Amino acid sequence: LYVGASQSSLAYLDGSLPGDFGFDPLGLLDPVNSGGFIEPKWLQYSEVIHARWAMLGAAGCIAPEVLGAAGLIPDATNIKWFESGVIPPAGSYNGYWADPYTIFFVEIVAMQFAELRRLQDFRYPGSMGQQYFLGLEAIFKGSGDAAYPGGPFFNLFNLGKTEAAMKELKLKEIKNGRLAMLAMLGYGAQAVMTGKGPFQNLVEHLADPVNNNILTNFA
Amino acid sequence: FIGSSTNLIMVASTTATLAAARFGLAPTVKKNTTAGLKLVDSKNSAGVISNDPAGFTIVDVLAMGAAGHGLGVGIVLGLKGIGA
Amino acid sequence: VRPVWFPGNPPPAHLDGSLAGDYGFDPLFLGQEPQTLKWYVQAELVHGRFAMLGAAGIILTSIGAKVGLGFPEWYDAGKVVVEKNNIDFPTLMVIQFYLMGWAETKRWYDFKNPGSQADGSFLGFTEEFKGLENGYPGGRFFDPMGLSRGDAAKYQEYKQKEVKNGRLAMIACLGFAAQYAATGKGPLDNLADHLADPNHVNFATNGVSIPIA
Amino acid sequence: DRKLWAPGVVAPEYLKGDLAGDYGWDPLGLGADPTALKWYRQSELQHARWAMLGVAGVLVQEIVKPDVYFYEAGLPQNLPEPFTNINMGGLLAWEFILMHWVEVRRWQDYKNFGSVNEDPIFKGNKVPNPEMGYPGGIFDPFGFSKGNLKELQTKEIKNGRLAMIAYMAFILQAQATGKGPLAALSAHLSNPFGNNILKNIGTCTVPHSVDVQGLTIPLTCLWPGSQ
Amino acid sequence: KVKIAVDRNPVETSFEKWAKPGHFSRTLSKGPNTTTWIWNLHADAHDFDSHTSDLEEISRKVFSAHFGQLGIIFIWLSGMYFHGARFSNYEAWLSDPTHIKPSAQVVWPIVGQEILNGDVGGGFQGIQITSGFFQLWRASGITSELQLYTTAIGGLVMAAAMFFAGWFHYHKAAPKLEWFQNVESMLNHHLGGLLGLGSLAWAGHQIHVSLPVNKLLDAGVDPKEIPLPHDLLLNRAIMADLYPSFAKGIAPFFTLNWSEYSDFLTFKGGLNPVTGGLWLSDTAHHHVAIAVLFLVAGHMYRTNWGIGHSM
Amino acid sequence: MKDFTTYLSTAPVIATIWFTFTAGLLIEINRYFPDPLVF
Ligand code: CLA
Ligand code: CLA
Ligand code: CLA
Ligand code: CLA
Ligand SMILES: CC1=C[C@H](O)CC(C)(C)[C@H]1/C=C/C(C)=C/C=C/C(C)=C/C=C/C=C(C)/C=C/C=C(C)/C=C/C1=C(C)C[C@H](O)CC1(C)C
Ligand SMILES: CC1=C(/C=C/C(C)=C/C=C/C(C)=C/C=C/C=C(C)/C=C/C=C(C)/C=C/C2=C(C)CCCC2(C)C)C(C)(C)CCC1
Ligand SMILES: CCCCCCCCCCCCO[C@@H]1O[C@H](CO)[C@@H](O[C@H]2O[C@H](CO)[C@@H](O)[C@H](O)[C@H]2O)[C@H](O)[C@H]1O
Repeated sequence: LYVGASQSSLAYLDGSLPGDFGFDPLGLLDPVNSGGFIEPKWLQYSEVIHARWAMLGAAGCIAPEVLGAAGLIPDATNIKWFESGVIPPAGSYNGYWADPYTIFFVEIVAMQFAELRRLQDFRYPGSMGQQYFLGLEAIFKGSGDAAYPGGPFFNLFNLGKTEAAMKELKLKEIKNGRLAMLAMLGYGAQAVMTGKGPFQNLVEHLADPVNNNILTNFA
Repeated sequence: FIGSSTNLIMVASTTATLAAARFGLAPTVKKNTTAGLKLVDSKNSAGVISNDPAGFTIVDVLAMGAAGHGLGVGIVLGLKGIGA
Repeated sequence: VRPVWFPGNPPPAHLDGSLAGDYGFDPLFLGQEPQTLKWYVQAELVHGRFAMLGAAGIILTSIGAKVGLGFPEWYDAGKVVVEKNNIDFPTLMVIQFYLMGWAETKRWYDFKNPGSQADGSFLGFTEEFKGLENGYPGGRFFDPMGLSRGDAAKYQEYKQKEVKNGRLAMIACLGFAAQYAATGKGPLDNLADHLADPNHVNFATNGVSIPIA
Repeated sequence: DRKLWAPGVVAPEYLKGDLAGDYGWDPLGLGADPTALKWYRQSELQHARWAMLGVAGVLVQEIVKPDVYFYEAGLPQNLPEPFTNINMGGLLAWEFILMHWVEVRRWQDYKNFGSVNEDPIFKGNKVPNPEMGYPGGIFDPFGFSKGNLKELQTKEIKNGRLAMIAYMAFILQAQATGKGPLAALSAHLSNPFGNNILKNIGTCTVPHSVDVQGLTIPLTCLWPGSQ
Repeated sequence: KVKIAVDRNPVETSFEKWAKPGHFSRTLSKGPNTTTWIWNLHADAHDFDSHTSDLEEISRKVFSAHFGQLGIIFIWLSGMYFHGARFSNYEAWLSDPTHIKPSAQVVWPIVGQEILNGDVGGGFQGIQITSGFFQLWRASGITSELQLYTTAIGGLVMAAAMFFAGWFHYHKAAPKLEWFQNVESMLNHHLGGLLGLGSLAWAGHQIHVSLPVNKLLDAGVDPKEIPLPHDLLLNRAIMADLYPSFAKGIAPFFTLNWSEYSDFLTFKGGLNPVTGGLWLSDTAHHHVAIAVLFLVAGHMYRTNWGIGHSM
Repeated sequence: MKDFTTYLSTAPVIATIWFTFTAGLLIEINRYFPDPLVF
C-alpha cells in the first residue's frame, strides 16, 4: 500500500493489526527469530502508547497559543510550549502553585503507579484485576490485548460495539496518532529553527508563504 | 538562489542521475554492473515494490539523489575553486 | 492471593505468607536459606522494636521542645544529659554493654538452642525464659499481661501490627537523620514549616535532596 | 430494561435495579464488592440529605438576610444574637457530644441492622427501620412511607444528587465571585457576557486565614487561583 | 536478507556455575587433583574455541566478553574524570599552565608515603601525571571540576549500560550466527555510524564549544568569566562576535557557500603560537572532512537492496 | 544464595578478603602507632 512496501514485509504484514499499510522497510515486525523489544507485541503496543501521548501533546502544545490569540485565556498563561518550564533554559513560567521540581515529584509518584500498573498487565495479563487497589481493581482486568484494556473506565461509553466498528476506530486512533507523532516532531524541529510557537509559524506561513518557510528560515 | 548558477548546477546534477538510472544508463536496485562495467539483473533482499513501469523504487531515487547531490556539490565548489 | 509488594509479581518461594508482614519482598533473595531467614526475622523484629522506642522518644522530646518545656533536640540530648548531670560517658557506655551484653547473649544462645535458657541456671527462673517463638519470647516477664497466651487470632493480628509499626518506625528514624542532615533543624520544626507552606517548604526546595533543582 | 446514564452503555452485573436511582453508573467499579456498595449507599444517603439541607439553608438565609455572606457566616462576630461572639469552643462541645451519639447509633445500625432500633432509656419506644438508611417511625412523623416508598426513595436520591452538585456550585461560585448563589445569578443576569466563569475563574476571593476568637484557621480554595 | 536474529532466554542467570570452578571445560570440570589444574583453569578461561566447537556459542561469548571490556574501559575513564574533579589541580593549571604541573593522584599520609605528594604548584600537593588528560580537557573546553564530575557520573552510567548489554545479549536475547556473519552490514555501520557519525558529532562539540572556549582562553580571558558551553550553544550573537560567519547561520552550508565558514573551518597548519598545539579550527575542518569521507565509505557494501558491493 | 556464598568461599575471594583484612589491620595500627621500630 504505502510507498516502501516490500515482498519481504508482505510475509508478516497481512493487515490484521491496525494501520498495516505494508510499511516495514527495515523488517522490524518479522516474528522469525524475534526477541527483546524487537518483537510484534511490544512494538505495536509502543506505537499506540507513543501515538496517544503524541495526540495529547500536539493538542497541549498548540492549545495555549491559539486560545491566547482568541483571548479566551489571560496573556500571563498563553506561553510557548518550550517556555512552559519543561526546558528552563528556553523559558519557565513562575505562576504555578508550586515549583517545577515539587510538581515533578507529584508526577513521578503518579506516573510510577500508572506506568508500573500498566506494565504489570502487559507482563501478567489480568493481574491488575486481582490484588486490592481501593476497589479500582474491578476496572483493571483488561483484555488479552495490552494496548486495548477497555472495561468500565478505559471504555466508559462502550464505543466499538462490533468487531468491525472497533477495528475501524483502532485504524482511526493509529492514523491520528501517527499524524500527531509527526506534528510533535515538526513542533520540535520548528522550535529550534525559528525559536517561535507552532501557531505563530502557521500564521506567518499564511501571512506570506514565500518569505516564511524553511528555505527562508535557514538564513 | 532560484535560477542561480549553483541552483541550476545542483538541479541538473540530481536530475541527470535520476534520469540515468531511470533509463538504464546507470546501476539500480534491480540492475547491477558486472566487472566489465555492464548492467545485469540484481537481487535486492528487502525487494521494495515499485508501481513505476521501470520498477524505479524509492531506494533508486534516494541513491540517485545522493549521487546527484555529490556531483553538484563537487562541480559548484570546483568551479568556484577554478574561478569559473 | 495475599497482597504483595509489587502487585502482579508472584511471591518468592521462601516466602509462603506464614511470617507476619509477609508481602513477598526479597528481591535479592537474601532470606532464601531458611536458617538465615529465621536469623533475619529476629533481626527485623529487634531493629524494628528499637526503632519504635526511638521514634516515640524523639517525637515526645521533640513535642516538649516545640512547647516551652526545655527538652533538648534528639541530636543534642546526649551532650545535655552528660553535661547537666555530670555523668561520665565511659562509665554509662560500659554499663550499657554489660547489661545489653547479658540480655543479648542470652537471647543469642536461645536462638542457637531454643529453650536452653529455661534450665533454672539464671537465679532458678525457668518458664520466663523458655521462649514461645523465634523473635517472640512470651512468658510472664516479657509478656506480663498474657496477650500472646490468650486468643490465638488476636496474637496473630498483634504480630502483624507490631511488624508493620516497626517497619514504619525504621523508615521514620531514617527520615529523622536525613531531614536533620539536610535541614539542620528538629523533626517537629520540619513538620511545622511544611504545614505552614506545603508547596514551597519540602525536600524539592531544601537545596540538598535534588542538586539540579 | 430501565433507563441508563448513557445510550449504549451496559449496566454493571451488580447494578440490576434494586436500589433507587440505579442508572447502571459505576465507571470506576467501586460497587462490585457487596459490603462496599452497602456502605457507599449509606454514604450517598448521608451526603444527599445533608446537601439538601445545605442548599436550602444557603438559599433561605440569603433571602431572609441578603446582607450576610454564607461563606463567612461561621465567624462568631456574624452569629445572630444572642449567639454573637459566643465561645466557639463551647459551641463545638455541644455539636461533638450530640452528633457523636446520633452518629454512633446510626453506625451501629450499619454494623448490626435492627440492633439499635429501640429507645435505650424509655424501653418500648422503637423505630420500624424497614430498610437501612430509612429508620421511619418518629423519623417519619407524617406517614409518607406508608405508600410508594421506592418511588419516594427515587425522588430523595435524585433531588439529593442534584443538591450535592448545586452546593459545590455555590462553594466554587462563592470562591471565584465572593457572592452567594442568588447574588451570583443576579450578577450574571446583570451582564451575562461581562460576569461569567470565563472571567470569574482565575481568582480565589477567600483570604488565606481568619482569626476566630484567637485561633487562626487556615482556608484554601479548590483550585490555585489568585488569593 | 540482512536482519536482526536472536535466541530468547538462551542461558539461565544463576550462581550455580559460579560455585563450580572449571565448569566451562570437559577436562577441568572434573575438579583439581594437582596444582596444574589451577593454572589450567585461568589459562583456558577465555579460550572459547577450545571450550566448544559451536561457532554461534563462541560468537555469543565473544560479543558479551567485548561488552564486559567496554564496561571496564568506561569505569577507567570515569575514574580519570573523577580524580580530575576531586583530586587534581586542573582549575589552577587552567590559569597557569606554563608553571603548574598536572597532578590528579593524591596519596594518604601513612608509613611516611606522603613524601610522594610533590609540590606540583597551584597550592596543591600530589603525584605528577603524564597521561595528558589536563591538555585533553582544556582542548575539549572543560573549565570546571563540575564538568569533570558530571562526565565521571556519565561514564559510570555508561559502564552500567555496557555490563547490562553484556548480560542481556548473552542470557536474554543472544544474536544467532547468521547475525554475526553479516560482515557487509557490520562494515557499513562501523564506517558510516561509529566512525563518520562519531567524527561529525565531535565536529559539532568542537565548533560549538571547543573553538569559542579555547579562543577566549587564548585571548587571556579568565576561565571563570568565559560563557558556559550552553550559553554559546543557545546564543548566536556571542558566537557571531567571536566568528562573524555564525551571524549567517547554516544557510551557507545548504547554499554551498562553504567559503563563508572560513573563520572556523581553516587549513592553517603549523602550531598555535600561544599554546604550541595544532589550531582547533584545523582540527574542526579535519573531523568534518573525516565524517563526510566515512559517511560515503559506509554506503559501499550491499545489504537488503541491490545497490552496493559483495565482498 | 547458597551457590553465591559457595562462590564467596572460593580460594581467590577468601584470599582477597583475608589479605584486605590483614593489610587494613596493619595499616590502621601504623596510622595510630606511627614509626614503630622497637617494642
Ligand atoms: C556494539 C553495541 C551493540 C550492538 C551491535 C547491539 C545490537 C543489537 N541490540 Mg543492543 N544494546 C546495547 C548495544 C548494542 N546492541 C547497549 C549498550 C544496550 C544497553 C543500553 C543495549 C540494549 C539492547 C536492548 C534492550 C535490546 C537490544 C537489541 C539489539 C538487537 C536488535 C535491536 C537493534 O539494535 O536495533 C536498533 C536500535 C534501535 C532501533 C533503537 C535505537 C535507540 C537508541 C538508544 C537511540 C540512539 C542510538 C545511537 C547510537 C545514539 C547515539 C548518541 C545520541 C546522542 C545520538 C541487535 C542485534 C534488541 C533485541 O534484542 O532485539 C532482538 C533489544 O531488545 N539492545
Ligand atoms: C549476577 C549476574 C550474572 C550471573 C548470575 C551470571 C551467571 C553465569 N554466567 Mg554471566 N554475564 C554477566 C552476568 C551474570 N552471569 C554479565 C553482566 C555479562 C557481560 C560481561 C556476562 C557474560 C557471560 C558470558 C560470555 C558467559 C557467562 C556465563 C555464565 C555462566 C557460567 C559462568 C560464570 O558465571 O562463572 C563465573 C565467572 C566469573 C566470576 C568471572 C568474572 C568475570 C569478570 C567480568 C572479569 C573481571 C576482571 C577484572 C575487571 C580485572 C581483573 C584484574 C586482576 C588484576 C584482578 C553462569 C550461570 C558463561 C556460560 O554461559 O557458561 C559457559 C559464558 O560464557 N556470562
Ligand atoms: C550505527 C551502527 C553501529 C554502531 C555505532 C556500532 C558500534 C560498535 N559496535 Mg557494532 N554492529 C552494528 C552496528 C553498529 N555498531 C551492526 C548493524 C551489526 C550487525 C552486523 C554490528 C555487529 C557488531 C559486532 C559483532 C560487534 C560490534 C561491536 C561494536 C563496538 C566496537 C568497539 C568500538 O570500537 O567502539 C568504541 C565504543 C564506544 C564508542 C562506546 C559507545 C557505544 C554506544 C553504545 C553506541 C551505540 C552502539 C549500538 C550499536 C547502538 C544501538 C544500541 C541499542 C540497541 C540500545 C562499537 C561501540 C563489537 C562489540 O562487541 O561491541 C560490544 C563487536 O564485537 N558490532
Ligand atoms: C552533530 C553535529 C552538529 C550538531 C548536533 C549541531 C547543532 C547545532 N548547530 Mg551546527 N554545525 C555543525 C554540526 C552540528 N551542529 C558542523 C559540522 C558545522 C560546519 C558546517 C556547523 C555549523 C553551524 C553553524 C554556522 C550554525 C550551527 C548552528 C547549530 C545550532 C542550531 C541548529 C539549527 O539552526 O537548527 C537545526 C534543526 C534541528 C536541530 C532540528 C531539531 C529537531 C528537534 C531537536 C526534534 C525534537 C522532537 C521532539 C519530539 C520534540 C518533543 C520534545 C519533548 C519535550 C516533548 C544547533 C544546536 C547555528 C547556531 O549556532 O545557532 C546558534 C549556526 O549558526 N552549526
Ligand atoms: C514505521 C517505521 C518502519 C521501518 O521499518 C523503520 C522505521 C522507519 C524506523 C519505522 C518508524 C519510523 C518513524 C517515523 C518513527 C517516528 C516516531 C515519532 C516521530 C515519535 C514521536 C513521538 C512524540 C511524542 C510521544 C510527544 C509527546 C508530548 C507530550 C506527551 C506532551 C508534551 C508537553 C505539553 C503537551 C505541553 C508542555 O508545555 C510541554 C510538554 C510537557 C513537552
Ligand atoms: C516523473 C514521475 C514521478 C516523479 C518522481 C520524482 C519527483 C522523483 C525525484 C525525486 C527527488 C527530488 C530526488 C532527490 C533526492 C536528493 C537527495 C536524497 C539528496 C541528498 C543529499 C546528500 C546525500 C548530501 C550529502 C553530502 C553533505 C550533507 C555534505 C557534503 C556534501 C555531500 C554530498 C557529501 C511521479 C512520482 C510524479 C510519477 C509519475 C512520473
Ligand atoms: C538535527 C537534529 C540533531 C541535532 C540537534 C541540535 C539541536 C538540539 C536541541 C538543542 C539546541 C536547540 O537549538 C537552538 O535553537 C535556538 C532557536 O532560537 C537557537 O537560537 C539561535 O537562533 C535563534 C533564531 O532561530 C536566534 O533568535 C538566537 O539568538 C540564536 O541563538 C539556539 O542557538 C540553538 O541552540
